[PDB]
Amino acid sequence: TYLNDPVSQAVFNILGTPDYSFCMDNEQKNWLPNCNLMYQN
Amino acid sequence: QRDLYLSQSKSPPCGGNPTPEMNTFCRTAIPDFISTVNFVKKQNDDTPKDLTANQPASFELDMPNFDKSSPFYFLNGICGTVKWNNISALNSTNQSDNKG
Amino acid sequence: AILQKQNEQLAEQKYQQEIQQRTSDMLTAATQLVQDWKQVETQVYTEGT
Amino acid sequence: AASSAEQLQAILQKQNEQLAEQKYQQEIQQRTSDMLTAATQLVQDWKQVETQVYTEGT
Repeated sequence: TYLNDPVSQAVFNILGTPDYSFCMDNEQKNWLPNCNLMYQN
Repeated sequence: QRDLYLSQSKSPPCGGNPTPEMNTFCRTAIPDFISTVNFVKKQNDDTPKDLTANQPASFELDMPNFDKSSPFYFLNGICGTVKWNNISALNSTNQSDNKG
Repeated sequence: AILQKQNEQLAEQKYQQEIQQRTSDMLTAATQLVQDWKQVETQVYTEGT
Repeated sequence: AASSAEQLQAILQKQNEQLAEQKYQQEIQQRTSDMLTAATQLVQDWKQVETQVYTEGT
């Protein structure tokens, strides 16, 4: 589900839109076959 | 380093999605190196079991010492390397048998 | 004499890593077992309408 | 020509017993370190006391 206020949607997007390094491995070489987490790129 | 790693099971390097060899590192405890370096056994390995043959002139032991199955085999020779030649009592013509 | 006994002692040491490898393996398994029995899921109340 | 073997058997058996003693010695200290790591965590667990909580009725 999603929150009830568009401005706070924008705020929470700035606060919690993750990076590729979390869809990534530790040493930054390849991705997991599954990344259900929504991130910036 | 391994203790610092295992205290950080999560929050990679030991966590997350480690690259395979670093997984083996988090897995692999550290052996004792000064129990592996032994020159007498290496000497026996170098010299042929038969004694009428000419013994090898030189013997090269590199430390750390490791067996082939050990993942630390490429560490072999990191801390220097030591050589010694043989005794000339056997290379020259001399009757020698282990029978009696 | 005792040279070859020391020989077979270090040979015994150097064939003796299967123990430590499965050791390390089952520590990694065991601590996860410890954690997931230490887990306690707290009760939830649903008050009817 | 009858004194060249006994002393070297002696000395290699010395190096054997001293290395055995040496291993016994530092495994004592090694397991001592693992279960200092145990002991400290235990004592932190014991010093913990969770404050009681009031829940006032309506």
